[PDB]
Amino acid sequence: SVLTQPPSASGTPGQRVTISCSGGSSNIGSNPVNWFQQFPGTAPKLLIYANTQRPSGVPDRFSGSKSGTSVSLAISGLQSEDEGDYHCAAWDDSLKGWVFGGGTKLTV
Amino acid sequence: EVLEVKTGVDSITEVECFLTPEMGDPDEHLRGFSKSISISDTFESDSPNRDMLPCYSVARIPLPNLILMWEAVTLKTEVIGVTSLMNVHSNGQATHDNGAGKPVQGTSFHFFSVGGEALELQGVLFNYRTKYPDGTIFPKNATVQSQVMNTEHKAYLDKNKAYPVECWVPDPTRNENTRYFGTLTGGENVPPVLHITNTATTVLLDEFGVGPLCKGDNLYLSAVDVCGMFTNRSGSQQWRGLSRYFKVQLRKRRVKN
Amino acid sequence: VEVLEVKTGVDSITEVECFLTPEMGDPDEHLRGFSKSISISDTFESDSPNRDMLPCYSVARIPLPNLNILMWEAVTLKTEVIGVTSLMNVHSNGQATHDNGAGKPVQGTSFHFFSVGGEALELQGVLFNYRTKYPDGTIFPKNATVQSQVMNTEHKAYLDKNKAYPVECWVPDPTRNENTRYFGTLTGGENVPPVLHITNTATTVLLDEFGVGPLCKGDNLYLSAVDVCGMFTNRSGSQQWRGLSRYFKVQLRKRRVK
Amino acid sequence: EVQLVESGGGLVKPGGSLRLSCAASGFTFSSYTMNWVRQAPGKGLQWVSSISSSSTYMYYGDSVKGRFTISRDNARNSLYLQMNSLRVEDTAVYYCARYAHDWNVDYWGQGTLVTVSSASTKGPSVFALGCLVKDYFPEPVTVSWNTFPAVLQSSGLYSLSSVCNVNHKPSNTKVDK
Repeated sequence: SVLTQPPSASGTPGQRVTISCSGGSSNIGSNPVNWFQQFPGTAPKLLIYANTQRPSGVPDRFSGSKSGTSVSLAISGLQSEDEGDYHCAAWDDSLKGWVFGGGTKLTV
Repeated sequence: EVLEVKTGVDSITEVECFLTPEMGDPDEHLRGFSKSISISDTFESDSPNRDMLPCYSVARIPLPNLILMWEAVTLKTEVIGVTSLMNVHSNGQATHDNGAGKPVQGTSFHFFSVGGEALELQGVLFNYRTKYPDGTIFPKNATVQSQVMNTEHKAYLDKNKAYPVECWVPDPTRNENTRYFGTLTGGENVPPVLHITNTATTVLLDEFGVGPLCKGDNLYLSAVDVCGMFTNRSGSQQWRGLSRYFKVQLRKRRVKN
Repeated sequence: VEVLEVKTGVDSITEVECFLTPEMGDPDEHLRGFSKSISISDTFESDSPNRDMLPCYSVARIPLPNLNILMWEAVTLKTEVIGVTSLMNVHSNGQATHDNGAGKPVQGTSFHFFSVGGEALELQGVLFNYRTKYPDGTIFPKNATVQSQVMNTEHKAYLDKNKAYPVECWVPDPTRNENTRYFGTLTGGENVPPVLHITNTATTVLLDEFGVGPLCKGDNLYLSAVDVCGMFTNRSGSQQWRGLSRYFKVQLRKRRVK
Repeated sequence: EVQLVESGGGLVKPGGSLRLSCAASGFTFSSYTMNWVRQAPGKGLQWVSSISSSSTYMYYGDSVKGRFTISRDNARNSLYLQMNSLRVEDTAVYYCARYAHDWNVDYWGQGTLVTVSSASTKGPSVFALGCLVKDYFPEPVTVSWNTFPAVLQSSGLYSLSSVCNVNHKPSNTKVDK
């Protein structure tokens, strides 16, 4: 009942980078994953919600996939303005709380 | 030659059973499914595996010994386990992002017969060059005429896991001694619509008030209930079947033989 | 013409029981019950379907036991479509509905029609497009005018020949057919799901408001039928009409006539 | 998966005769209509003849009506073309092709060369790093070492050069230099 995401990820500008988030039946199996984007010295902000959905203001480049207990975030058309920490979060039914991942620092 | 109905203290009896569906039964774990359906490389080379072919289900019920014969008078039938088709969470195909699984739906054959002898079958082929698989009883000596009508293809529904649904139908030129009812609804998106009730009786008497007469003190229940296809996560599709309940009222009819 | 009382006795009733096969266009030696894969005219003006793309009315003249003044009266009909289950064949080089999908089953535009008559079914011609050139070998409305598209009383004809009268330019003529009982239904639409009931328990009565059925002129009974079930969609997407045979069982009795 | 192999092609003189063979493996040959199509050197394709699965319907192109006869042996998995009254124009590589419903003509064989000429089967003569092949007829010539395309000289004899085991099946020539 922890969310496991790579501590770091990187890519060449224009590439597709993939950050994975792996959980269990108690969290990601039965509950949706939101992704939060965080630039140094600002708050987290909603990037993806409900595994695969963009709020208005998030480019088509940002996308998700869900397969059972694991989800991934896909940043396509990588740009320098995308350098930051990507936080994975989901409710856990057994812990009766929100679990997050470690965070993923995306370097370009 | 059918004489008058015997009445009195022990002139009536009841059969009540269920028939299971034979839909292909791929492996130890998939009873009531077919094997994930594949499509021939060419129109000419159609040859479905036996575990991809739903079959007519039949049941011979022995009646009390008795010239008197048992007359089947009324039927009640329904599909058993309709609610099971609400299972939209078992490795299905999400209809869309965060969608539930696509439920069992699509091409359906619901059929059931009550007979004093075996259901009599006529063969009709979608494609006469289809090679029906070793282990099934199929139309023999198929000609192009088999595709529309070919009187060679007669047969008795006398064996289970035997007669594929897609190449046999009740033979309307025979079956004097059977009452058969079926409906095909075709189409990939046809919604299942299954009614259940213990309040609906169907009468088995003909224009002359005679029901099927049970030759050899045997009653013959036949049924098919291909409900639709289960769509797996991959998109691969398996026919899914359900059991059919029968309750048949019978009475005694005097006969000269 | 004048209908007198029903003769009863030892030899007053008889039965016809046959099947009629579908003439769907029958491209080649291997595709009986199909049409040829449908193509579409270059222009509205140049519509000219090949004969093997045109389903046709099926007819059968049945000679009855000889009489004589007495005529055979058709009293009841039982009919059903033979081979409905064949439409579950979703594996014969069809069109996968989606990745790893089964084939798209036979579905779409359907005409199920059947008649019982003491003489030929009487047809009225109606044309979808009057400039449609019906192909050599079919009997079609002659002297087509634009009025042919809605109604043109010139276009009368008898369903007296098989593989002859295209379905799409002939209908039962409601101004005639006194001596026939006809029933049909068109369901149009590319996605219309086939719904075929079968049962040996359903009788249809052929008697009119005066308790007289069709009277068999020439000691002949005329069974007419069409059962275009839908289209088969090939792997390529190309579509062929698919037809099925119709069973008939007609009770007949003897009626005294002037 | 599916292979068709043609054979029987060679040199024959005008007015001559010749039987071609297609060997089908990989599929129920006995289930499919089968075709002969030919390709004259440098020109496009031209259909010759078709035969139904059960040999009920044979069809011929006009150019060979009355001279060629198609046949099949479903027990021997083989399609045949009987070519009588051969002409110079009939020179082509003859291909064997399957027709399947909705697919149409799909699989082809490798083709077999039929050359119709009054000219007779002239053998080659052999021999910078390599060996040369002078004045041979007809075209099909093999170069081995345990290569340019030929030229048609006005003499009616071909010549090709290679950069040895030379083979020319039509003249039984297998000379190693």
